[PDB]
Amino acid sequence: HAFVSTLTRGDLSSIRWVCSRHAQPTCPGAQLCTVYYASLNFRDIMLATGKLSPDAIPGKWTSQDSLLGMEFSGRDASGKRVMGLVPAKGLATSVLLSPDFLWDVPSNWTLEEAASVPVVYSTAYYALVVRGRVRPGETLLIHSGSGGVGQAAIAIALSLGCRVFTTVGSAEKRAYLQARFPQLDSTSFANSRSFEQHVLWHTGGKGVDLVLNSLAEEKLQASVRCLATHGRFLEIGKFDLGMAIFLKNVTFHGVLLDAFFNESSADWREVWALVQAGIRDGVVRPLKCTVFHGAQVEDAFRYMAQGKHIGKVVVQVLAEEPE
Amino acid sequence: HAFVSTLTRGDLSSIRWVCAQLCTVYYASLNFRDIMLATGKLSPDAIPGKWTSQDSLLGMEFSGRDASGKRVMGLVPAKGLATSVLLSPDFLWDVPSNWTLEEAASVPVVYSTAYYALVVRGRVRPGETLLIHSGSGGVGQAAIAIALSLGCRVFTTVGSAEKRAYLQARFPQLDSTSFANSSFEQHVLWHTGGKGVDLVLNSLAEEKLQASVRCLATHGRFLEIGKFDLLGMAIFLKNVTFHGVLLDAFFNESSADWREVWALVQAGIRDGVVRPLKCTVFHGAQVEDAFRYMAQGKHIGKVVVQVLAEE
Ligand SMILES: Oc1cc(Cl)ccc1Oc1ccc(Cl)cc1Cl
Ligand SMILES: [Cl-]
Ligand SMILES: [Cl-]
Ligand SMILES: [Cl-]
Ligand SMILES: [Cl-]
Ligand code: NA
Repeated sequence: HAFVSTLTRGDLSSIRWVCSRHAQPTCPGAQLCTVYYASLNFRDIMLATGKLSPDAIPGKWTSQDSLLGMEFSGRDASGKRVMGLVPAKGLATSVLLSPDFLWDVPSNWTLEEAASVPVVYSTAYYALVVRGRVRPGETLLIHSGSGGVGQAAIAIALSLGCRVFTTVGSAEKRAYLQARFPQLDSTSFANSRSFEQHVLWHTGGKGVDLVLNSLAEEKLQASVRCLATHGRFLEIGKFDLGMAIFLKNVTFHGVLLDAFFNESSADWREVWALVQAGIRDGVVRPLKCTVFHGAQVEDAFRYMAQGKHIGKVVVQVLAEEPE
Repeated sequence: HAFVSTLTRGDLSSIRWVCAQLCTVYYASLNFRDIMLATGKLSPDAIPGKWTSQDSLLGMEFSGRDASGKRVMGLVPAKGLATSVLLSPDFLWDVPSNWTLEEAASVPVVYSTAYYALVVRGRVRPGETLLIHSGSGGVGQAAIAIALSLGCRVFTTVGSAEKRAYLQARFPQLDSTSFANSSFEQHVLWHTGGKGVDLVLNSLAEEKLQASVRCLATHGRFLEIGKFDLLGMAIFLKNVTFHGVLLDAFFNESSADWREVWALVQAGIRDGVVRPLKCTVFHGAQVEDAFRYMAQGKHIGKVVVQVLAEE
């Protein structure tokens, strides 16, 4: 067994593979999977650079545990291709996890790209459907549309018949989204020319019903101004109060999946089912992947941290075998 | 027709009387917003709706009689502190026989607010637990009444022993464990088995947000009533939902949504859940005294201005 860990806490240059046989659990509640690809998420960057303490992550961890890695694709003990969510420790040669957090990988998918799906789509479905309760014909404002969760949210929003507005960091990102999502038109892109004025003008002065991730971009105040009454804010936890909030009867939803691995495990399969149905119906599409050899894991992190990429940064722990 | 107005904006000493369904106002209650307006801490431009510079917005609720003489109580978007109000019948309730008009004037705002916050927004369920800050406050008392009627366990913080004593006497269903600050987070955590509470009401007003999060259950909800005189990772890890609440929208763009709240209040009256607050009454001529006393915030229940004595 081997996992990725920073030698000295907070130093990304000290990152390396620590090597060392984990037993197969008999009980149906736990399962040992072989990791082929492990995706990087922003939290992994926060942990490795020391901006985030592992003591902050919920669960039962020891002082020697490395929590790097939140999602993977690979094979179960029987050799079936799977992808899954893990509370931590995804960046390893094998993962021990509950089968409740596994999905089968569609035959037309590569293992490589399947690794990009679990976190962003589980997060987007939980936020929009379970928490946001999106309804057809409602309007959404998705900040950072080309970002991982943004892309998932756009795909889900459009599938449920919702009208989508988004903000993006660049023309390239705008161009990418327009091509990936032909249902979008030029009016969908709110920050190409302020975004709140744009939204108001294309919502009959009424504003949008839901806003996703305004805090990450520091666009909350502006977002309230183009929010409809009884609007809902959806904000995914990132480890880094005007009167309008009350007059408009605004609701704020703080969102993270960590609880589903713990005290909220009884409510997880609702989210699991949403992802599964989305896969079946073609809504859930793998993101674009930039792949690094596991031996270049440090390079993957530094590349990820720059945040200039589109899609997912994936680490190849074990190359998928030829068919 | 006459209404209360500050002749000079922001000078409470200059306050005086100035000489859909039309109702005669017998009693007009004061709310903190009225104080904010009268003392100039709040601009009338901040209050939604179509008002003119000549309007006085003082007064949010009343009791009296409609045109046909039937005793009523109601919510108004503004202009409640007057000899008459013009309003949609959607914002009127019949006054029960056992109530005086005096005390009926204490009901509309706090119970409409409490029902909308706890039931419509909070979606409180039987067997869930609530932390109600400032339990002796108007909305707090309404919230406690509603929570107990729905089979919820109530925790509350109070400013003094008198307030506890009043609440304990007003609500015999409460016990010693209901009063969390006789630290509340430690008290709450111990009496919820470390699970925390499902709902918290008005932590911001009391400056108890951080501590309230610490004794909040996963998927817990914060309910916060707007006040014009106003983020750890736990917020996200616990999947917290925050509800900002005010009734103003119901008079305007959310009029279609109002009936649910109206019916909740009416039903609460029917089931005897809705009980009038204690009232401290001032004659209309001492309207200034009423404002200054209200501003002291030492009272328990409602401050009410008698515009016209009940026959
Ligand atoms: O004070 C808060 C308390 C909680 Cl539990 C959650 C969010 C809070 O602050 C907010 C409330 C509403 C909106 Cl739309 C945005 C923000 Cl940042
Ligand atoms: Cl993070
Ligand atoms: Cl599309
Ligand atoms: Cl005014
Ligand atoms: Cl009682
Ligand atoms: Na106020």
